[PDB]
Amino acid sequence: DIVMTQSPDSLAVSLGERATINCKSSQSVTFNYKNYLAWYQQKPGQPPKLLIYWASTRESGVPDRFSGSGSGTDFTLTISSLQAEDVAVYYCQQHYRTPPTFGQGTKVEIKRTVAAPSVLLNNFYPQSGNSQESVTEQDSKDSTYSLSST
Amino acid sequence: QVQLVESGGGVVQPGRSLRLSCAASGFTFSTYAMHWVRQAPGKGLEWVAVISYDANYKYYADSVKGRFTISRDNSKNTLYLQMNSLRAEDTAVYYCAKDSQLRSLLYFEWLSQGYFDYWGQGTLVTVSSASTKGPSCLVKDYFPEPTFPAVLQSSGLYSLSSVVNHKPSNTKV
Amino acid sequence: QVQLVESGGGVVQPGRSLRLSCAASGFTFSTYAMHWVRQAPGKGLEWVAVISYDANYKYYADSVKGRFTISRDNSKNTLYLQMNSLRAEDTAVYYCAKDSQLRSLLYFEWLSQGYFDYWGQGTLVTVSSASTKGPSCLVKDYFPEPTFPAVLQSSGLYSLSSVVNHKPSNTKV
Amino acid sequence: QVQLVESGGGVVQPGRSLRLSCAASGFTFSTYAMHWVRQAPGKGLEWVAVISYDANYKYYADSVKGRFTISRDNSKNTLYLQMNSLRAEDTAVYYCAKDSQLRSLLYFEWLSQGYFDYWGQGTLVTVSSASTKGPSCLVKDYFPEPTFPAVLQSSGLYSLSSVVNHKPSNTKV
Amino acid sequence: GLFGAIAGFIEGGWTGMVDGWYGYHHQNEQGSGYAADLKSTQNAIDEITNKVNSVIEKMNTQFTAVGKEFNHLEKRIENLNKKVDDGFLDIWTYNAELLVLLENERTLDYHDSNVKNLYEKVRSQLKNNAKEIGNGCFEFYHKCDNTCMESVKNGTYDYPKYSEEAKLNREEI
Amino acid sequence: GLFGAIAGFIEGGWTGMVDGWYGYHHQNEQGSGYAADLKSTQNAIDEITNKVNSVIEKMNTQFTAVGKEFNHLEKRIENLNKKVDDGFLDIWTYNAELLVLLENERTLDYHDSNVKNLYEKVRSQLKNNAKEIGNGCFEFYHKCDNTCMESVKNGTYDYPKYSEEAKLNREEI
Amino acid sequence: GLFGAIAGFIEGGWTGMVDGWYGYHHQNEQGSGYAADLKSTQNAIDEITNKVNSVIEKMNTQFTAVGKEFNHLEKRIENLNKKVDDGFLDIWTYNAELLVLLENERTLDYHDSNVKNLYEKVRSQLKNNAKEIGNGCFEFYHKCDNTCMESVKNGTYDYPKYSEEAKLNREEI
Amino acid sequence: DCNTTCQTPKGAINTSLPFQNIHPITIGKCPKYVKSTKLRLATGLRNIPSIQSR
Amino acid sequence: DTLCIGYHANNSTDTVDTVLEKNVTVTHSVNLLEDKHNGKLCKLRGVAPLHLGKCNIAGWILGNPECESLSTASSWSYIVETPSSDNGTCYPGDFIDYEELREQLSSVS
Ligand SMILES: *[C@@H]1O[C@H](CO)[C@@H](O[C@@H]2O[C@H](CO)[C@@H](O)[C@H](O)[C@H]2NC(C)=O)[C@H](O)[C@H]1NC(C)=O
Ligand SMILES: *C1O[C@H](CO)[C@@H](O)[C@H](O)[C@H]1NC(C)=O
Repeated sequence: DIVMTQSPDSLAVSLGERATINCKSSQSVTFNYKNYLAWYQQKPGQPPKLLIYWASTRESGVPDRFSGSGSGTDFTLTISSLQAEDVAVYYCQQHYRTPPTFGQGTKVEIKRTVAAPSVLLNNFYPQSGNSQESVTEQDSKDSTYSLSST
Repeated sequence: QVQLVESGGGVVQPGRSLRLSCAASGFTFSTYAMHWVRQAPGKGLEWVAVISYDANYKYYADSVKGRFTISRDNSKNTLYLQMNSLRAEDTAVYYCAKDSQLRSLLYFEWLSQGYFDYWGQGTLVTVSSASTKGPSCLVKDYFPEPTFPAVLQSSGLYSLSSVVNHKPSNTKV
Repeated sequence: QVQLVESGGGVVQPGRSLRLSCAASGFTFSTYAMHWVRQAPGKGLEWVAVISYDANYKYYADSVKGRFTISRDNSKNTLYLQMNSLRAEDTAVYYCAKDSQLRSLLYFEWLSQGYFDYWGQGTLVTVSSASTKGPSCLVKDYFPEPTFPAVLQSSGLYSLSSVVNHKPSNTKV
Repeated sequence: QVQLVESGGGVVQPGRSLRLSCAASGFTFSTYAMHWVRQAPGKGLEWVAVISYDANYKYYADSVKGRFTISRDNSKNTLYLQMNSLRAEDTAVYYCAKDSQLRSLLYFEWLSQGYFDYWGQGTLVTVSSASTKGPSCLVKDYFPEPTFPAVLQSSGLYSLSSVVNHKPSNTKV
Repeated sequence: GLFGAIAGFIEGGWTGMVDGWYGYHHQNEQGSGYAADLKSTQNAIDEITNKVNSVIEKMNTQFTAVGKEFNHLEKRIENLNKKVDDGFLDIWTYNAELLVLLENERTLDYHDSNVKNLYEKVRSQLKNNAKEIGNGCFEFYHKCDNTCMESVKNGTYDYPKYSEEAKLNREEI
Repeated sequence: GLFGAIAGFIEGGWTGMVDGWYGYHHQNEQGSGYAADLKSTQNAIDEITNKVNSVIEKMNTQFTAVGKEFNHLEKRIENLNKKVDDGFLDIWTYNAELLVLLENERTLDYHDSNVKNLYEKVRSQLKNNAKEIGNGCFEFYHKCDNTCMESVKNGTYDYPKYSEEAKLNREEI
Repeated sequence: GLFGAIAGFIEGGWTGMVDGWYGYHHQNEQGSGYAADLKSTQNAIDEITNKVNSVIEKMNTQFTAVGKEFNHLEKRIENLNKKVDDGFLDIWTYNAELLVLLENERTLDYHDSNVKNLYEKVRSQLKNNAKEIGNGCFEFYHKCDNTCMESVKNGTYDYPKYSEEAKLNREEI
Repeated sequence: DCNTTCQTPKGAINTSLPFQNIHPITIGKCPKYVKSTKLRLATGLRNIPSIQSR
Repeated sequence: DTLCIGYHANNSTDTVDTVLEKNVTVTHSVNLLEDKHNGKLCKLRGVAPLHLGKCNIAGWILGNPECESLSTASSWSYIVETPSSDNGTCYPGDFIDYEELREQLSSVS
């Protein structure tokens, strides 16, 4: 079973910066000039959409900012005109062998400036076994987090 | 154009069984391999099974070998997953997916698949010995899901904040 | 269905000649090899000659090489054997037969034949310097054949018992 | 049947240019290689250039490489030679000719041609710094050609005997 | 039974080699084993999947509604229509047949051609180090642990190395 | 004349080898001789007979009665009928031609492929014992009576045996 | 990327060898160089030109004037005429496609088959004198000036000559 | 004023090739109408100047 | 000291489809498919078609006042009418066997 590891786990970019997500693979997934490797984009709460296939090929109707690279054992998704309707987790997937495997994924946080919370901890950025925390995802405008901790 | 609907998800006691369906629309179902994919709540994506277009080749993830049986009916254009003796490790949301490759010959367990061109809206399956109790402004001790993302406590029920109307157990606070 | 009739049999003095015909019915004559087979009176079966469907290949038993000429006419759907300078060793009943193999390419003397699917009712050929005399209740000194199976005596005529009407030499006892 | 007409011949000062045409009739022009051949006045025959049927292969005699450009137009069924920076060594009569080989693939400079099945009536091209003067019964000092075969003297004009009417320079003696 | 010597040197198949189409087998000082050349196996599967799809998808298909009604008085037409149909039947039947026939021919040669390419690749590595002995088996003139072996199959075989040793065994009893 | 080096290593045929298609020849201390590989010859004859029959028998045949009469006033139909015919003519002519063309191609390769398989089988037996020298001739480094010879052709050749002797002649003058 | 081992031993092409299709390359004590086997190159060009022409010229062509007018009241006919056309379309499209497909198949094997015949011719000359090392490269166990080299390519290679020398280098470090 | 061997409502075409996708309606001695978009017939070798990024 | 056997490559990027592989790039090729036309209605044989412009065949042959100036050739090899050729039988009624007539005046010498 080929293993798709990717770096890094999360990543912060200010609505407009680049965005390069690396993607190494247990072994070469290139056979006859073809690069058996796709990228899928899952918006928190959604099925994954196909993004780039055969290493570097925008699907269906995918915005130009998106750019795929790599061969053999190391690849790289590249976001660019970093809009914010495009914060989500990024999966690289190999399909050169069955079982086809995935990456663990990369989450995409819109880097802003720190903004200490409000006490519940309303909107920040970025006793032994009694408590349990429940954060959130960034609201479609704030860029911060309404966390929790019982 | 392309459309894929999954169904038959829900909450089952461990050891028991479940059968997912997936109706297909918008393409020639009887000429593509089909896959089932899952995603543990909060974790990554796990490929689970592929069935070849003619249906004489079924292949499974090591971790479901033995217990899951993938199948189809081209007559009805639907794809099934029949899970058996479910563990909690099996709790996940289950995505029905399409292979990109037309008429792939899956003569061998390891050969390559296309990519996953179209996905299902996905249906979640919760395996748990917990019983489908009420929602029991704070909302604690319900089951299963459905304001913050809850945190399955040890008891086996979910809880959170919000600053109430449960679907399974009919209630209204 | 299939039908094969042989003719032109009879009694000839040694050294002389004979031409057997065989009309075919019930199948596509012009696409099969054809054989002539013989059976000495009381002895085994001797393959004698094969002619390929197009007729550009004729092959003979060592023991008739030189003296027999096999031939056909697809136009008339008949097969011929033309025997020349006949010995008595040639006395026998002659079976016309069909090769089982469609369009066999007999490019070589030794290659294999099909089997013999259909046979003729067979016609007997007697080679003998004896003359076609009368039947001369016992019946002795006639020639040729036609109650026991006769026993060709040394004189060259046949004899037997029975406990009379000869075809060749017209008689009635 | 087959017909080939050349044109655009004549007298040019050295260093200058010329474009020969050749209209074809009587065969499918767009499926044959075509050649230009020349013959110095009194000397042998010199192959000069070949253009493949599709026109993506043009090949030239060492001695015109660089300066001549062969071409065609299948639409009009004509063949061209465009000569540039002409030397006197280029003075010759130019024969338009047909390759015998249908659709020859001239992928390479050296491969073989068919033969030359049909020829043009040929048009002569005179390269010379001499000017087209009059005919100036003896006829001396004219240019160019047109009773014996003249003998281009050193001056650069032609002369002979005969025992007068010049085409180029209109005259009448 | 017997068999022409023109029949592929490698006589039998391996129910043993389950993982792929083409592959190897080893007997060395560590045990037996089979091994499937996946990369070649995938290659061929890719190609064949393509031939299968070509033969299928290349076929056009207009919306047609064969079938026409005529009356007791338009029988000539009805017979024209009849022959257009029979006409197309005789055509497709013939091409559907010779197509599969000739394509089946070529496909089993592809496979033949394919192993023979594998055996070539090998006999080219193990120059002197090995004896070629038939049914596509090489014997070693030198020990060949699971390195040496996963190596001949890796296309990465060391010839100088084991050569010295082998040199002596092409000598001894 | 000259010839591409891509042309089969075995340049000529043998009017000498009359018994079959493929075969051998020997020069040893006992005389010359030719020999036909019957088993391979029969094999190929069986296969080719089949291709011939396939090409012929696979062709459908409805009872048809082409031919229609119309009058001065049903000319549109008559022209429809005309094109259905011309249509079928252009189709069959084209397939009848390319079929024989491409099948003739493959058949002469079969035969080529076939001897090259024979020569392979041999060069694989007579490892060092023999010199490969061209036009598919091996010379022996050791005596080879009619045993050794009927043996290389029997597929049953003893390599250790004659090896010792040959070892020394790959040394001497 | 990776690749099945069934893929032609000679991996790459030579933009370097401009003069022809198939050919050689040499590294010796005098310089590098490429060389095109013209005689083989011409041969193949002759053959391919023929396949191209066959595929084209074998196609019949009656003067036809497809197209018919009918009125609001001869619609059955108009639909008969429609299907005769669609019928022919579906036929030619299918054969035009599989023809080029299968002919493209065979043509790239021809070429493959062709170099492999060149490499064969060579490995058969340079018996022991050379090491076969892959991508169709032989190394010499002996000096090989531009004689030796224009010679291996001339089909005229001297084996005894350089053998003695090479004998020793299949020994040294 | 041009000549042709094959006329179509859209224009004239050539007849020096076997197939054609200009138009079904044809007058003349015409190429066969096909619904194909390319019919390239390989004549030469597999172009493999590089074995790069294979 | 080496000798290699090899083959040709060039800058060509013409592809071609094998039964085993789509888009195989080759050094050489030949289209078999006429994909391009010349947009004119040419002389079929040596003989031109017969153009009618404003009137259809019915108008031309009956003599519709509008189809007057029509230089009728002593012959033709096919008839061209426009999608605009509406100028036919001006006075209403049925032209009998009208299509038999067309596919019969279709070419005359
Ligand atoms: C063969 O190559 C061509 C590219 O030249 C591919 O065909 C086109 O691909 C591009 C990119 O998708 C499209 O913009 C064109 O519209 C395609 N042509 C059409 C309409 O089919 C083709 O897909 C290639 N084949 C394969 C299987 O790789
Ligand atoms: C075709 O047209 C040309 C140019 O008008 C003419 O010279 C020629 O005679 C015509 N060809 C035929 C086939 O008559």
